[PDB]
Amino acid sequence: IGWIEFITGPMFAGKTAELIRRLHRLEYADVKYLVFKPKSLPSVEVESAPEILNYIMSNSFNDETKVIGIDEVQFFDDRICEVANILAENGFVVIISGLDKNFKGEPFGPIAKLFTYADKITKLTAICNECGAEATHSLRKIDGKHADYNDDIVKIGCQEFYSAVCRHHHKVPNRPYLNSNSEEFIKFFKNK
Amino acid sequence: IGWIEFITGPMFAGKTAELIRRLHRLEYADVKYLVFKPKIDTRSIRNIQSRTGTSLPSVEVESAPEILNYIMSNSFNDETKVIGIDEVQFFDDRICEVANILAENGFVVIISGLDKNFKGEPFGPIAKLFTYADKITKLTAICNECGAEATHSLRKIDGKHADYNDDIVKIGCQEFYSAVCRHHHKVPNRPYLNSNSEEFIKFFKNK
Amino acid sequence: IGWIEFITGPMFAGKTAELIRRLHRLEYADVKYLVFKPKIDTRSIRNIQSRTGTSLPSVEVESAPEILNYIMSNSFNDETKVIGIDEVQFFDDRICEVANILAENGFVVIISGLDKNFKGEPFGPIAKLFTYADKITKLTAICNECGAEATHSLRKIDGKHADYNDDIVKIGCQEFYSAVCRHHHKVPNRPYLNSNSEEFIKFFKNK
Amino acid sequence: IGWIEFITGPMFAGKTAELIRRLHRLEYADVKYLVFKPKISVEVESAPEILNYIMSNSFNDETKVIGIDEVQFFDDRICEVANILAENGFVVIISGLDKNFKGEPFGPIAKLFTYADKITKLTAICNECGAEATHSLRKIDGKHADYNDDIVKIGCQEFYSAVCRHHHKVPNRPYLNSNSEEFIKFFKNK
Ligand SMILES: Cc1cn([C@H]2C[C@H](O)[C@@H](COP(=O)(O)OP(=O)(O)OP(=O)(O)O)O2)c(=O)[nH]c1=O
Ligand SMILES: Cc1cn([C@H]2C[C@H](O)[C@@H](COP(=O)(O)OP(=O)(O)OP(=O)(O)O)O2)c(=O)[nH]c1=O
Ligand SMILES: Cc1cn([C@H]2C[C@H](O)[C@@H](COP(=O)(O)OP(=O)(O)OP(=O)(O)O)O2)c(=O)[nH]c1=O
Ligand SMILES: Cc1cn([C@H]2C[C@H](O)[C@@H](COP(=O)(O)OP(=O)(O)OP(=O)(O)O)O2)c(=O)[nH]c1=O
Ligand SMILES: [Mg+2]
Ligand SMILES: [Mg+2]
Ligand SMILES: [Zn+2]
Ligand SMILES: [Zn+2]
Ligand SMILES: [Zn+2]
Ligand SMILES: [Zn+2]
Repeated sequence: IGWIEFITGPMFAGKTAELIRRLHRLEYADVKYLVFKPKSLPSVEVESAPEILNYIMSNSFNDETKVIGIDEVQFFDDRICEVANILAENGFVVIISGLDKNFKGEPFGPIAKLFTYADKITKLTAICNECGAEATHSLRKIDGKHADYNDDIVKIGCQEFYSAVCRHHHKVPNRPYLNSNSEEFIKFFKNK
Repeated sequence: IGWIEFITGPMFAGKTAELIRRLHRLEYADVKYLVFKPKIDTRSIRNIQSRTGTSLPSVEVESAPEILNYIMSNSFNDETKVIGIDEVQFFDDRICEVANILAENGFVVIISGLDKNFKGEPFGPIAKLFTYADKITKLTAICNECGAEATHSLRKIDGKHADYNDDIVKIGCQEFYSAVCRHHHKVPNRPYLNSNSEEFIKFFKNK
Repeated sequence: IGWIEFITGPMFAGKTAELIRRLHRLEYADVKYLVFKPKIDTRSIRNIQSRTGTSLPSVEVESAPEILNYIMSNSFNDETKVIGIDEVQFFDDRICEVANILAENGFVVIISGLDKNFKGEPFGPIAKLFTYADKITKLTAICNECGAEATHSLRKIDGKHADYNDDIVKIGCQEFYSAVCRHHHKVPNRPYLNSNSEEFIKFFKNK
Repeated sequence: IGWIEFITGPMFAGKTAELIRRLHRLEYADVKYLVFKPKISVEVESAPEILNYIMSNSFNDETKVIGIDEVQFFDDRICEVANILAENGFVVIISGLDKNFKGEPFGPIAKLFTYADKITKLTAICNECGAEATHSLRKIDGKHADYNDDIVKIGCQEFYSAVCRHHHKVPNRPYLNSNSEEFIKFFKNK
């Protein structure tokens, strides 16, 4: 057997809740699982992706374990993909949870590759703080102002800094354009 | 706008957890909701609960129409956008009309309940709800016997499977019930309403 | 193994295209399938046709049990793993037991059909099928009026909305039928089975 | 409004058929659409030409929906194009392979998953065991094409089949984690 399930979406979408839901199902059938977290739900804390494999090799590991949970994958590096693929190759079901976007609206750490490797994708939505539509993005605010493109990706926090928004209501001051004709197109279309 | 979302599946699937998850989302955007529950026993219950941690307030109601009465009453918050209805299986067919009407009048209605009774047949009014729901989420549990995705609730009294003709309604948890796949759902004395069905099962046991 | 997949939605949603798509997949792995169709729908004769891609042959059958008879007959290829059934809404309740039995005996059964009749009510036996289906795909069309996701089929005779009491079965296409959202589905003389429904609709029209 | 829908999966999964089905729906409501395709529908040499075409006189102003088929052959510039399209009121429906023969992200598609509002990952049927197939497998003379072979190679059943995870095998697959091969050994022990 063996496969990867990916639970994702912006902040305030209930990712962790959904992970917990899926894990709680296993208990009624007495199926053992183990959850990892990068350095509340109960979980082994870990410094880097490879340490997961070492822990499973260690004496701490219960041999009956069928399922491996990984929460907040966005804080790992690319090494997590190979770890998750290998675990799935060797009969483990791996359920993974994390943000798909950083505050810029860009792929958060290694998650982009994870979508490719996941057998099952669940992209959850939050509710837009501005208009109430389905929210796909996390927005960061610093004293009421939309955070700048060049600010730090990693910044731990809650509603003090962050809200969930739709596409339309996600704005990043000073976002660059990689395609020469992009700004031209936006101009062209503001003409109506 | 206005629509119906249906969360369903067997027992031990996390239906209530999923309902709570969707309603919790609304709070971070300050969007108001109201949850209803059919009155099952004598206990007054005022929260639905997910073992995920969260609990949300619920109004108890003795029939589907009372939901509309409550929304017309003074207790109703005008800002309410979303109506949650848990354990719909215990309502009668009147719940469909209620839910449709709510959706027609701009409410988002999120509905949770069992699709099957212990016989593996449509539980109360839920069959029609599938039709009316804009969005269907059929969750699974884990089969107690083989670990496959479970689609069925199985009832056992003193270790023996429930007979087909037992009472549909019987409140309880793992002392009576488990979740199972199709293959591991067996109901002693299951009828066949097709004259050729038994014949076909015979024919196929031959190989 | 064995399971039921249900493809559903209003008219103009691409249900038959999606059924065909799933069966086409099986051919690249050389997995055999067999497709059934009720007789009343005279739009395609002994084949299943999307207004696209291609079409593929199907056996015509008047009632559900005939499906099992055919599988027991000499005409049946023993290699067949998958049974497709299109336009289920025209069968009666016996189709559910047939589909359950097929899944119990190792067949994958892929089923397509309308969830609503023109009244916006459960079409024939489909309501129970939602319960028995392991997997549900409710597809949408595009609303003829507003371009929203369409969930309903609207029937019109000479531009006039069909009355609630008209005949359920009426074969045809865009001459009679369109796809609409909830808000744009209107049926003259729709009854209310709940004593407080019309009261609620009045109360809410007040704002 | 504006959003991205992404249809993906291995070869033989019906991706194009599903794209076509979604496009057909629009015709019954008279909603106009336009489809693009890369130079291996309007044919195009690179992602930005899409935007240029929409700016040109060839473009019908009533167009609400933009279809993009086999995105895997575009470069990363396609993401920015698709995002920009969605920000300016277009519904963009995108179809392509998620994996190259290696079982690794095909061209730009990995970013697309992140940007798509809606993801539909289709499966094919494993040519080997009949399970859900998630991978495209390449064989020449019945041999599993080596990890180091060319990514781009046009063709059909002559070279390619659809397989589940277990039946996807790449000779000489590297391991970027120092403890990987160790772990695979450890578990071979049972
Ligand atoms: C968007 C963003 C979030 N973060 C941080 C802030 C939070 O501490 C953390 C988000 O944790 P999450 O669990 O993803 O946030 P959440 O609890 O609202 O989501 P859920 O309920 O669905 O589980 O990541 C960054 O560091 N940088 C960023 O750009
Ligand atoms: C299957 C079945 C259940 N019941 C009762 C037993 C329980 O009291 C109730 C089931 O409640 P549920 O909330 O569906 O059970 P659950 O908490 O395990 O489900 P979930 O986690 O997915 O939310 O219905 C019957 O009365 N008759 C039946 O045939
Ligand atoms: C709504 C309705 C339809 N019909 C008939 C009209 C058509 O013959 C048939 C609908 O068949 P469908 O195949 O469901 O219509 P369609 O071809 O547009 O479906 P799709 O594109 O999604 O594959 O049902 C009734 O007899 N009574 C009704 O109330
Ligand atoms: C896996 C793989 C495919 N290809 C090529 C071979 C094919 O010509 C093309 C894939 O065919 P497609 O037409 O993109 O997909 P498909 O038609 O087989 O399946 P569907 O019906 O779902 O649309 O891409 C590569 O060039 N490199 C690769 O690594
Ligand atoms: Mg519950
Ligand atoms: Mg059809
Ligand atoms: Zn918004
Ligand atoms: Zn089982
Ligand atoms: Zn409409
Ligand atoms: Zn396989």
